Amino acid sequence: DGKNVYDYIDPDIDAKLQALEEEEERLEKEGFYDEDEEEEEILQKAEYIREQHALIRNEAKMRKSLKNRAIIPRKAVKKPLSQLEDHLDQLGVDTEAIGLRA
Amino acid sequence: GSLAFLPRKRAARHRGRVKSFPKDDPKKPVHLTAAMGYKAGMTTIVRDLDRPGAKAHKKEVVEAVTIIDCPPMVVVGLVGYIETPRGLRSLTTVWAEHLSDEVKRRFYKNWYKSKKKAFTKYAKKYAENNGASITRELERIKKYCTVVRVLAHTQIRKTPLKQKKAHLMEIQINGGSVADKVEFGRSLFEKPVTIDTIFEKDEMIDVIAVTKGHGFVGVTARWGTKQWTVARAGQMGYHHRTSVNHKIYRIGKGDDEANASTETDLTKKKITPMGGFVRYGEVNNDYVMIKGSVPGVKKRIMTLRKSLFTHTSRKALEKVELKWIDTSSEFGHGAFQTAAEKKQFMGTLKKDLQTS
Amino acid sequence: MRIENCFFCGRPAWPSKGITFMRNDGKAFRFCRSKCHKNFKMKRNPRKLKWTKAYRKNAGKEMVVDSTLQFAARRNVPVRYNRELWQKTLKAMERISEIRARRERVFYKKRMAGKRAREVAAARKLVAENEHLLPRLRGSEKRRLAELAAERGDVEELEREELAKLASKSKAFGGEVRR
RNA sequence: CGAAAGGGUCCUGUAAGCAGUAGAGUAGCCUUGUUGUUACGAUCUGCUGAGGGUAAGCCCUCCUUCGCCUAGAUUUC
RNA sequence: GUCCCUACUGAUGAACUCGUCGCAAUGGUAAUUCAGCUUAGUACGAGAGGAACCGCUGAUUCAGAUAAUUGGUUUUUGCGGUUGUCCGACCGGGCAGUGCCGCGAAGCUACCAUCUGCUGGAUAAUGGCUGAACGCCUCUAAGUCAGAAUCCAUGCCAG
RNA sequence: GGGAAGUCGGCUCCGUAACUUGGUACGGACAGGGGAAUCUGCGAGAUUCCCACUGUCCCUAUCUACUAUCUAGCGAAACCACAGCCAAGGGAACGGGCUUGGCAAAAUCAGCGGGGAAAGAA
Ligand SMILES: [Zn+2]
Repeated sequence: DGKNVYDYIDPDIDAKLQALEEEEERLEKEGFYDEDEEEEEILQKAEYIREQHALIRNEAKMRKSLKNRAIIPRKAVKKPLSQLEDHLDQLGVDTEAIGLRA
Repeated sequence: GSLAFLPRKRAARHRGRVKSFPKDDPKKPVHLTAAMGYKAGMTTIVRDLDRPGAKAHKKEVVEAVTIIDCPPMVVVGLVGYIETPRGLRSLTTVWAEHLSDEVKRRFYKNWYKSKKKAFTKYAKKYAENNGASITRELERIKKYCTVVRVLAHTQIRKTPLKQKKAHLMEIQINGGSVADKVEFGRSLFEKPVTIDTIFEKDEMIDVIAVTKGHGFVGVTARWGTKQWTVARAGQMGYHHRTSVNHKIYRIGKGDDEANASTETDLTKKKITPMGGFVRYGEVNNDYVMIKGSVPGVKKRIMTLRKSLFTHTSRKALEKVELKWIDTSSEFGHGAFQTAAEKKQFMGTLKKDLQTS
Repeated sequence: MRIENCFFCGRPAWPSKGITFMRNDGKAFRFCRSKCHKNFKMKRNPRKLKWTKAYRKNAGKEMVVDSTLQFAARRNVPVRYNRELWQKTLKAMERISEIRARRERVFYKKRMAGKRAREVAAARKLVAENEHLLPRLRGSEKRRLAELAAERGDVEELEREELAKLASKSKAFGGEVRR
């Protein structure tokens, strides 16, 4: 099993082996091998933030483009009632409270 | 090149044919000549050499050996030939009953859309008291034929291959009267025959295969340059070859669970390399371990046959004491025989903590 | 036969594997791979390359003081053959291997001991500094659950329940343009 | 059967980020500092043989997940 | 100072219903040289020197394969380092017709790696048996035995 | 950049003291650098290797130029008596059609190294 039998050959090996089990049995008797909700949920929350940061970073790379392309300003493109409603909803706002303005 | 391997053409058949069985005499016992297998790969070994007269005598030498997956073959027929002034003529063949779907796939070319109707009338010939006719065919073989061969096919569905179509061939029966050979084949009907039954360890054999193709290649590689006698450009590779005198070093039983273990290495391990044979998979069946290189790519059909002539060398009368078989990865510079050895060497890991 | 050890990295060097370099001073340099050989030829320090047993032992990534490692060493004084001795040695080798595995598990556990406290502290800081990117329901969802809580007679637990449901249960890019 | 995924096996060589006064150094507070403080910080160390790639001509899959499927065209004594 | 047919080399192919398993006419044809051990310090020889048959093990060239290992090769653009410039900086990346460097699987290669190369008959020079021509004699006239890396075949490639 | 080949290739000066402007004795200095490594505990650190010329050859590197299979579409020219399988023979160093033999089986694809080109004679 990947070891040299001749390298392990040693006359008078019973004394050394019995010393090995004796020291092992000690190790268990002291406890050398004795293995020892809020944390889970806060770790899950941190994982959720990390996901959100990347999903924003991915949006950033999606619109970024490579080399300095002139972009029509935001004040010149018009955005829909449906899209503003969805983001503000995802942001947690009563869209039904107000919005017949446009 | 050699004017002895010309007309440098692609092999007409992928299987490769024996083209010569050893000559037959009735005094020897009844036996089969050839067998079949699939090239799985090749590995490295160390043999304690006993070549009296060699400088490596009583020393350990490192050798390369080819491994052949050999699932047991099934006997499904018996063919009888007669001698004529024009050569051998196949007088008649009588099949087995209950042929397998793999041999029927061999018979069919589009098996999926077909009504799988092969040999149904022949099975009815067995069942419906036309066994008189079948016995008549057996007796015709007994009383008219001079050489008898047996129809046998491999077990792809045990071989780790995407293929499903088996391979038929005739293995010649030698050593007995025609009646004895006919009875032997008839009794061998519907039965698996093993490679340790056909061959055994220490025996040199002959391997028939189709050597790997390389397509249209110029004279520089086609012949080995710096009328048929002049080197020309054309097909190089994919050539039928019969390679002689290859020593059978081991036959592993597949179910042994310690195929790669020797009397020197006490490691319970099998022949399959750590991670599997590259482009082939795992060998889970009987396997044949033979010295040296052998024609054919991995997963290629291979024919193994007995030597035509009784041997003239001391390399064919030698015992092969194996010391260890390499089971490291062939997918790169592998240095561990087993996953247990790799884990013991590298300790425990972060994913080990995460899973446990 | 014998299992060799690579001079550079320490992986098991089996027969056939590797190249051996014979220096003129008379010492042999056995390598297990072309990687190790080329690293030695470009004269890099295995004590500095992190994928080597030399580096790992130097940085204390492996246990180096233990009877399970004192039990095996190169023997220059032969012992007369004895079947009981070899058989008992094989059994002792099995015992030693599994004891070594358990000790190394404990060692790596002790080395990885403090990780959870650091991870939870990082989570504390991240959540405290980014409270605004947490799940924050939906406005229409709130209105519908307000109506449902009015029907069923509570609002807080309906919230903290369907919030959990939606958290237990991705955004595409763009959309089809009408033809 | 196909696409993913998981595990195995190989290749590279220790990810991003955070932290420890380890930290060569760069500067402010108040007065002497015998142990003064506060910030930045190469480089180091730890989390970390981690991180990434892995069949495209690597290996395996017990219900790992999803999907597919008895077709439609020609020709034949 | 006047791109075509064909040979050769490979690859497809209509008709004989498709298919599987075969046979073998004919054509091609392959192995080669050296060394070491034993025989044996023997036969032989005054001495100096000094073989061979059987048996065994290697090497040259040639031929046919093969990739476990070991080198080489890298668009795995796989991973890492690094130059110039750029994306405001970090991160992550583009460009330099593959920027440069290191390692690098897989595949491909290499007497830079490894494996394999097989036996019957008939003959030539020649040496014989029986025995005439020719009452001796004679291997020849009738009859017949052996014998060369030669010839024809098997093994081998095509079909 | 590397390998190969040939070679004959590798491995005195300043100050001081007497003498006729120059020599004479004394004191001090001189008669390397670069690159690659190995060994002992960065160390006077110790030890090992390579440095050449050529009107020579080859290979690697860079640049320049020509370099290209199939499919859809488009689309010539050169050249063309008719043809194209061999061996012997066919008096005029003449054969491609003739004699008599070897033979000889549709339709094609690709490669290409042979043939379908040569004198005139003092
Ligand atoms: Zn190594």
